[PDB]
Amino acid sequence: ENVEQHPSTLSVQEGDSAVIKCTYSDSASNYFPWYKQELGKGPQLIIDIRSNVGEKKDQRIAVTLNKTAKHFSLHITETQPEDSAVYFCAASRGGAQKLVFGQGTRLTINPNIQNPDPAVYQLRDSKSSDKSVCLFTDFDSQTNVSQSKDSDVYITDKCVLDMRSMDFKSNSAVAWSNKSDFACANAFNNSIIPEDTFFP
Amino acid sequence: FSGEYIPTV
Amino acid sequence: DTAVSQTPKYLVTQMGNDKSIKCEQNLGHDTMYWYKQDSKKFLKIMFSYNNKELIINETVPNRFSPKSPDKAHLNLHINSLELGDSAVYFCASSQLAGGPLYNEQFFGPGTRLTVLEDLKNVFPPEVAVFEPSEAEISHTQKATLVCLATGFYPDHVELSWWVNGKEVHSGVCTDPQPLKEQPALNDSRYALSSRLRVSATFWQNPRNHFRCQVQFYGLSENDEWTQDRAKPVTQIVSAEAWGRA
Amino acid sequence: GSHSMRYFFTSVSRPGRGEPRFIAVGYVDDTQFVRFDSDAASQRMEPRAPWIEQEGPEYWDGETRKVKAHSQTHRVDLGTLRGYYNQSEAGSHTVQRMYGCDVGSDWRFLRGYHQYAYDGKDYIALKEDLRSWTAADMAAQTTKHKWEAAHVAEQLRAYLEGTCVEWLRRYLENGKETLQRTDAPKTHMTHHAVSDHEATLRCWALSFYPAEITLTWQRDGEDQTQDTELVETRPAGDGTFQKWAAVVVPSGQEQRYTCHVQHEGLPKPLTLRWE
Amino acid sequence: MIQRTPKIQVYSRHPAENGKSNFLNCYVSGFHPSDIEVDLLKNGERIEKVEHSDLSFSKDWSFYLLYYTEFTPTEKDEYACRVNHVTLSQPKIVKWDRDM
Repeated sequence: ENVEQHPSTLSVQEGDSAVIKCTYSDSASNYFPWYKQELGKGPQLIIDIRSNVGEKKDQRIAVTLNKTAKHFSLHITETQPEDSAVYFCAASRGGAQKLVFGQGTRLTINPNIQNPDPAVYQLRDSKSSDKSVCLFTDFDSQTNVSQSKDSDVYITDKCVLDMRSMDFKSNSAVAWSNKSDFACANAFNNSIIPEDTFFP
Repeated sequence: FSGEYIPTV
Repeated sequence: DTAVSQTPKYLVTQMGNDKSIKCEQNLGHDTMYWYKQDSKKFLKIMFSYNNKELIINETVPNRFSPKSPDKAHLNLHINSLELGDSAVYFCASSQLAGGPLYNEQFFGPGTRLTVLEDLKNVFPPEVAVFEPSEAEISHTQKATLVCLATGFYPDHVELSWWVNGKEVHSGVCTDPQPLKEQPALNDSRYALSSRLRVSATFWQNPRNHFRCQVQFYGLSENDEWTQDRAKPVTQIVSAEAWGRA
Repeated sequence: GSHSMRYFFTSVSRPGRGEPRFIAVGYVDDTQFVRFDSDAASQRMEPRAPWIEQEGPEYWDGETRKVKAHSQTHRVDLGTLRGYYNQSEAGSHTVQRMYGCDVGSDWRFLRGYHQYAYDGKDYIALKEDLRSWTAADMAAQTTKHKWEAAHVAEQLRAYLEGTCVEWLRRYLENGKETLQRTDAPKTHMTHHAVSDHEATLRCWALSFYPAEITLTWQRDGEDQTQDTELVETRPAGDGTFQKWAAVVVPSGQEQRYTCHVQHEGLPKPLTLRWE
Repeated sequence: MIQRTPKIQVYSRHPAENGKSNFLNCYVSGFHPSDIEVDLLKNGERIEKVEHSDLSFSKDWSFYLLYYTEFTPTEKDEYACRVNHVTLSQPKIVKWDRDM
């Protein structure tokens, strides 16, 4: 009646390996599928295991079953930016019986960054609605962004867009506020890159 | 015991 | 082509109301299912139906009442609502038979449902687009537009970039989840950000039209909007910009 | 010295009147030792032999779950098979399933079984080697392939070659005394005339376990089946069994037609006649 | 959709001695389908404390059942087994016999 999914979240570089390990508590289960849930959408079967076969592999993903010990694992070798999702492992007894899901794992495949040209630019509008907003773009994968210590300065989380025509990926974060006291120069709390960030 | 697995015709 | 479809998309009402959800598949399947996925993404099977015949039942708060008319349709009427029904309900369908030979369950897009104590704290979003700074246009010869969709409740939005009357995906990145504008509260509105990066040259051409367009899902054509307020009807909130030199 | 575990499953569809009726029974050799009846109240697997009563809660919780799951499956099948054969949803139908394992005097795996039947007729079944299938008709043909591809055998077999047999051993020794007894036939003979000058001769076998027994009537050097009328071995309800064989005979040579009674538990085979 | 009709056998657990306690067995076998109606009779009258076995079947998938009751037999008393089926025109009634 229980399945343990570990870990809850997981970050991996665009090259490395991602392994999620699951433990079911039933021992008469004999079916173990993994579900990919992209973004609040319908979960989708990527791979399942029946027979006994202690390894089922399909291109860049593979499953292990060590059923005596009551555990099974998803391996994402060959990671990529698309691989980012929430992964769910399930166990059932086959046939007309219930699948049991783990808590699911939140997988981020941090991308390999270009030629990191980090910077904090400031944009303005066309305006009704206040603000300027500040953009901390281009930086490399090894920068983490934390939030403000303001109630009125809004900073979003790191994010990756892929200009697909020019094989170019780039990170960024947004930061906006009300303050006549705002400005991008120190708008970001955190540990930026060393700080090359071009600050025009 | 009795079967832990059973197929569906 | 073929799929597991499920209406409505989103839905929002308040305590002790009555709402019904439908679902359908033309995959030609034996079985159909209902799962509740709660606040923290945990899936729990609720019911199932093999050929009109109900199999899985788990526990029946018998407010919760399934109904499967034929093999291809499967509905759930929920009565006297809960703040804890605030979940996403997933139709699915599998095919039992031959083993089952084909084990995978096919999911629908889910019907998102948030139920409130009080609908007056519902608001549609304000949408701002911001034209790229000329700073990065020199230093990189690329142009990031930023869209801000803000002050909305509940979290029922779908943001998209339209460039020259076609919907754009390349160069786009949208915040994975919103920020709460006051992380202190229960009633807090939300704020979402998005990013369209284009060629600097593309930006520098005012025959080029950028639209950030956010779908809000709100109140329908039956409620009780009593106030000096819009009435957060399901609606769209757009905002535009043009290229410069 | 041979032994066996054998589970028996019958689910029969009640159109309009709720779920299907579902009866499951377990046997070691010729003792029944567990049962399940859906119409029964307890809705658990039940003992029918003392040596199994020994078994703790998890065994019984466990066996209750699996046998319920057996019917859910049978229930699905019932529809599936309506499909396969193109049948009104208004008729009733019967699904039967029996499997099990045989061991020798060494208590090692000998044989395996797993057979299936729609409306009391062969459908598909597991072949002697526990790896391929025999389908009896066009419908089961469908199911064969699907099972072959779905790797059904590979699992059933691990049960039948392994967990089935492990347990059959476990049972045999925990039920040390009931299962390995050898109750030999209490025989006699009877005379009924009919006729007036021929006469029927009836050789009786009683209180014997297990149910395997041979009753022959004879030449007086060896055998006869002109009219050796013989009836199905039948249960007494105390755990033992009964049978008889009969010959109608000319009236004054009753004294050269003997009856032979072979059975386990008899040291030497019994010859029996009416002086 | 096949149909086998029940073969019937009426007899007692142990030998039939008047005045001491025995069991009156009715063994239906070789039939299909599983639905069957079986009663035991004392001088034409229906007996109520009548149990039956759990349903099972043969090598050929035909069903078998044992209906049984506790009775002390007598000179006067005649016992009988009544069995109705889908395969049967009218109920078939079979009388007990101490020597069959």
